[PDB]
Amino acid sequence: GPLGSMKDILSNYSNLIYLNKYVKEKDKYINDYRIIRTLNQGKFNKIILCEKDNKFYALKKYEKSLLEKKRDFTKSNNDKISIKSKYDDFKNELQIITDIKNEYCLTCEGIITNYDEVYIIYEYMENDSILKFDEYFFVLDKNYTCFIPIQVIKCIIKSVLNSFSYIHNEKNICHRDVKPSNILMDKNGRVKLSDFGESEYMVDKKIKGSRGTYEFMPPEFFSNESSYNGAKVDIWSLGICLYVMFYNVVPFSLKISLVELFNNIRTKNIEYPLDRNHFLYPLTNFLSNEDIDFLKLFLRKNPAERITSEDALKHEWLADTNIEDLREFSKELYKKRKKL
Ligand SMILES: NC1=NC(=O)C([C@@H]2CCNC(=O)C3=NC(Br)=CC32)=N1
Repeated sequence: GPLGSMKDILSNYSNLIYLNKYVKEKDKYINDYRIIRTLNQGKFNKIILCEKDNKFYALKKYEKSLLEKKRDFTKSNNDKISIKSKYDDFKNELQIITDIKNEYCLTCEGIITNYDEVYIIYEYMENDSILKFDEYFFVLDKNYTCFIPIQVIKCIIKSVLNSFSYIHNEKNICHRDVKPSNILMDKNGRVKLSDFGESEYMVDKKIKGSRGTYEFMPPEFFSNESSYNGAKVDIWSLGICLYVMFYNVVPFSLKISLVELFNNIRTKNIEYPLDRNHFLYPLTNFLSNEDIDFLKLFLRKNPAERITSEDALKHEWLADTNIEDLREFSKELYKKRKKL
């Protein structure tokens, strides 16, 4: 149960670098990585775009002294209350990051620390996330409202599935937070699963839940079960990601107030119209039977009836996948970002 000190966790890491910040002229460095701008601030960590050798990198900053103060209740097994700081959570996130090595997952290239401040060195995925959220999901702009073409979606889904194969099957890790935010894309254009901050190791293929992002949580979480199968949880979440990719919106879980949310998921049936339906009125093409055939296999309420990562991978939908679809999109999308 109890993980040790950070030192004990990183005691087996082979590329642990000693923290050295410094300032040369108007520029701020972290071990030769020049600080450009912060790409995204998640208020448990920030992600920093950096430069070293005419190459771009992305360095996830964590801070022990800031994280150990944030302390929520968890309630133990034994009546007597237990407390867990968000730093405890990071201890587990480290261990995980420390052993992800995969071409479909975001793998770190080295960890920089002084045992308080941590910087995790990742490759820079020039196209940020799969989609960006602001009152709704969009590709590039709020004024330009484009839908990711289906021929390209396939790749994205195929690519993440492969990630799933590695974390579930090779590593025995459940992601527990599959989200457009965490599905990252470069210019070339590969797609890699990232962010392991809710991830944990499975026990006989299962997890102990009520943790992640509410609209991406499976119906199981709303039964009297305590152990849910980890793989299928990730799969459901990918289903939501697909739904989001389809109609650029969250399913029945349309935010506003969240009792409506938690009371719907477990029993309410998902409506499957044609792309712009949900998105028409905050502005004032579409899809086929086969498209929904695949998404429904993902979003089945009973998880045992829900499609495996195995069956999904070898399905008729992804049979006609072409990486040239993802390549052109990613290369063109990158062209539009450069000066935006
Ligand atoms: N949730 C996230 N965990 C992460 O490690 C990231 C990264 C770091 C990987 N590389 C990049 O280039 C990124 N661009 C953007 Br936006 C975010 C990220 N996000």
